[PDB]
Amino acid sequence: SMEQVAMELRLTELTRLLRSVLDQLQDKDPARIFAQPVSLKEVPDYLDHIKHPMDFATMRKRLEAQGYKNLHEFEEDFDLIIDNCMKYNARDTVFYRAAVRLRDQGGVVLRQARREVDSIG
Ligand code: NA
Repeated sequence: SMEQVAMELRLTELTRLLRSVLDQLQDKDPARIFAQPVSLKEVPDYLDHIKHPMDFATMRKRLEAQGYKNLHEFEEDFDLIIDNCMKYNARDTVFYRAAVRLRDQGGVVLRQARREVDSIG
């Protein structure tokens, strides 16, 4: 059908919008603390602490696989990155501090992406 193509044209555009958004969020992590999943060889107990690990490369794989049906699902993943870090790491650590900053700085980016997704449909 033509209605399944028109969907795929939009999903593809949403994928294209969210790609831009992803790039901007990750620019707020110049230390690349959140770039890759937490190493299970280096932090073997990690899964005892964090049940849903998330990172930017894992969001990217999903994104290029058009796995985000909407902004909300994308935001959920971004929030996991931050919330996982803020649980696993104590307050006086470079990691916890890096998440606070990414949260604060990503907020502005997500604010505008909400309005753009509503605006463009
Ligand atoms: Na903690």
